[PDB]
Amino acid sequence: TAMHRAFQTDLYLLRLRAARAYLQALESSLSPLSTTAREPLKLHAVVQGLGPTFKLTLHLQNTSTTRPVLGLLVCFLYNEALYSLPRAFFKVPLLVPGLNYPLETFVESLSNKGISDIIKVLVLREGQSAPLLSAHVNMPGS
Amino acid sequence: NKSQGVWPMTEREDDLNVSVVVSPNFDSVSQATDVEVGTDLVPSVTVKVTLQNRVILQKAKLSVYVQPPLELTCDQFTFEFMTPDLTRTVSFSVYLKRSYTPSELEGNAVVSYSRPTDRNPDGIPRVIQCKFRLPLKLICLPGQPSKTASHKITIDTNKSPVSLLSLFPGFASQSDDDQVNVMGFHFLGGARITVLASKTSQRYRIQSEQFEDLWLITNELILRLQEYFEKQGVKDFACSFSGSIP
Repeated sequence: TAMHRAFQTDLYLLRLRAARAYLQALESSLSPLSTTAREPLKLHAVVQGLGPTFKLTLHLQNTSTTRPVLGLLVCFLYNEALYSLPRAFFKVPLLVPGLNYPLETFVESLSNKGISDIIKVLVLREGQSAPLLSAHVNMPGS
Repeated sequence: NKSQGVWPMTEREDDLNVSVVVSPNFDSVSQATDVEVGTDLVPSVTVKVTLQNRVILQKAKLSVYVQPPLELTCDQFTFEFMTPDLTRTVSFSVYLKRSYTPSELEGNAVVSYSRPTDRNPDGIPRVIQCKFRLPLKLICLPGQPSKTASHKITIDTNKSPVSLLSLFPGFASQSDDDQVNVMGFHFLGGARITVLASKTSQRYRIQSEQFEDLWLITNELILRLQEYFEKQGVKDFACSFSGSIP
């Protein structure tokens, strides 16, 4: 009978500790999932991305059946380390419902460090709230 | 501890989680960025941006992009500190490399601030985009036009007669032009493109030696039309024909 009341009051802090850390990232929109504009965002470091040069792919794909989302913007703010990434701000093509899109860049690191990027996608002009910003953690290159 | 007061936290935090709670705050104005161009000349055109404020911000950074025939001498900048409602600015100049043709003519500049709302200790990120016009007198050495026959497209207007010499400062034939019906429009690095239909043609067509170069000029001819007519009050927006022959 002591074990039952020990579980609830430890679980009651658990619901609070989760939701206080859930809303800490949902308002910052760190999650790679969305509901209004309905695509997810997966991203990866590719095999050819090794050494001073480094290549970063990015995967967009709509989850509608008939609603092509139209002309969004991808930009990645990042703490300035010694790499360049010469384009840094694309205009994304028209996402058809069903196909996945590879989007590739070229990190050019000069020396050996490691620091995480944050890649955002925005709606066209009005909402700067930045859905689907994915805090990509980088690999330490040489 | 405080088993009723801590219960007020989870009974309140479950409201925003049940809702969407994405951008619940009024994010109407927290920045303002405007770019203005002076009346300078060939390749190096000086240009000026601005920044406004309403809240103290941090982690701010401003970048600016063009099409790769154009390039910028002074690349992207920083703006370190913010006080409530101050302004700062940075000037720079656009360099021109010896390519042939830029795709579009206007670039855009983008800023990246980070407001620190109390849900996070650091700043949640935001991005504000502005755009800016660019003139065409930096790609400018208008020679004598050549009345020849090549690829053609036809436009027309509502009010037909418009003197081309009045549409801008006189680009071709800085010497004594004895003709108003000159259509001298050599605007690239090593090309030859004229316009047509000064007086006797109500249809306003244009010829081009190569079919690459009409995109930079006809929209410019569309805008310089609309830059003329608001001082007259006609509001004409009509014509084209035969998109199949291109």
